[PDB]
Amino acid sequence: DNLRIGSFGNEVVIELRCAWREGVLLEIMDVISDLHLDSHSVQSSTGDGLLCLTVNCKHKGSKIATPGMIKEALQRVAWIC
Amino acid sequence: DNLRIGSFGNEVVIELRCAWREGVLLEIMDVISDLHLDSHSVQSSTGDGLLCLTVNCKHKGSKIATPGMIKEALQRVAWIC
Repeated sequence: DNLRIGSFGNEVVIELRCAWREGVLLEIMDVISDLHLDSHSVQSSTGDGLLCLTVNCKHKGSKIATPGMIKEALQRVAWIC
Repeated sequence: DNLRIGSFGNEVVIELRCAWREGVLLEIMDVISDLHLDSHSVQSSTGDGLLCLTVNCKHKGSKIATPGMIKEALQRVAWIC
C-alpha cells in the first residue's frame, strides 16, 4: 500500500519497505521478473526487522504490464510494514 | 585477479563485477539461492557494459556450502570481468 512506483523511459523504479522474512528479497525480484521487468540496479538495507528496497529495472520488450499491476503482484508476496 | 568472496560465521558476502546480460542479475541471485544461501541485502549498479554487484546472504539451513563452490557456481551464469 505505502510503496511507490515510477516510470520515465523504458525503465521502472520501485521503492518499497516491507516486513523481513526468509527469502522475501529473492521472491520480490522474481515477481519483478514475472512482470517482464529486467532488474539492473538494486539498493537495499535491513533494519528493525524491516527491509528497504529500491529496484531500477527496464522492460524486456514492450511497455506491457507496467502500471499498478506491480503493486498487486508485489503485495501477494510482501507485507509492506 | 578476479571477484572475491568472504565468509564469517553463518554470514556470507559476495562482491563481483561481470559483463552485463539481460536477466543476469536474477540468475546470479538464483544461483546464490541454489547454493543454500538466503540473500538479505543486495547492492548493484551498471556502468559501461559491466554489472557491479554486492550480496549479503545467510545460509538457508545447516546444509553449508563452501567458497570454491560459490566461485565456480557463479561463473556458470556470469562472466567475471
